[PDB]
Amino acid sequence: TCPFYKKIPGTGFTVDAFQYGVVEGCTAYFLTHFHSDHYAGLSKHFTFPVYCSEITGNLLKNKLHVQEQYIHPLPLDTECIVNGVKVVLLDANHCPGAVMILFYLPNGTVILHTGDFRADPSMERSLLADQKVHMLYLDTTYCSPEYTFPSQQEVIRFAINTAFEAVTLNPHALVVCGTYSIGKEKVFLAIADVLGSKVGMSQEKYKTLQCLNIPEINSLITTDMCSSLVHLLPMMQINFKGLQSHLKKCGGKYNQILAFRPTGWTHSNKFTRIADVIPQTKGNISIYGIPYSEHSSYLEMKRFVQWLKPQKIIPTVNVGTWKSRSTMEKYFREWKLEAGY
Ligand code: NI
Repeated sequence: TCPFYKKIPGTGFTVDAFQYGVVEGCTAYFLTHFHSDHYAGLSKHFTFPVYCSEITGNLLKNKLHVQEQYIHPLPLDTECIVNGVKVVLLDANHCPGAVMILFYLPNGTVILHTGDFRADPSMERSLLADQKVHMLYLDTTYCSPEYTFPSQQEVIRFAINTAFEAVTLNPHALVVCGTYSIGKEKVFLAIADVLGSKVGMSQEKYKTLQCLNIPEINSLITTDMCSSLVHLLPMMQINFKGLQSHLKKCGGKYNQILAFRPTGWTHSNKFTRIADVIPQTKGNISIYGIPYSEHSSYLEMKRFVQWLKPQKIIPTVNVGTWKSRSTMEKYFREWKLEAGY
């Protein structure tokens, strides 16, 4: 049964609610982005209207085979009427095709659902500037002050410089990058660009990347592993065993692996600067864990919410424990008292 924080009152709408069968009263199912916790339940057998971005639509059609007749893509930054209700989709600064949704309810209330997002000051100059929001359904993944991490630009800077240095010292080194979902594509694209290489990958990951509307993509990626000195592998293989096994397959072309594991936040953030990060090393294999986040830091979240000044907040992450829900409510009340709304 569909939980309350996935229902939009005063409408026939749900958000990211595909794992509960037919939801009573739902005339339109919104999908914020193509991550499995959110799409859980869709397939070629689905027969209700799905509303989403163009990119998310490409992935539904090609990767899950949803029929064309049930896919409704909407452009961003554009006022659209759906089942007689005005909606707008906004870029969420999460993974490719991810959106936030603004709903303009027939009674006058305005609701923002963030989906998954990484708050940014540029959002303060979207169509959000122009009117008041009564309810915010908020991505609270990192809603606690311990959750600190650097900008995406600093993380990419560290990775480019690390890879370029290593391969210039040893032209026979291979770079490997872990992946398990869409998002974070800048990590492997930036490293391959500086090395003058295409990125090599499986047929299945190549198919996924072809759905993303990335400019000039055919110039950037390939299924021919032999021509490439940046390879992608499933995240589960990014360990000493998996990487040894991969180096064997390359036919004595390479004699060293340097690998990157993009994670979310980890506790080594509480002591160490991005500059000071060191790898795990066994022999000719080194593994770097780098904190490339596609969710708001606590400081970014707080800045956005204090700017938006919503009348009510409904968290969508960490909602399963009393302690979690209580903690998040305390922070919302500080932020409100500090800013005066
Ligand atoms: Ni996500």
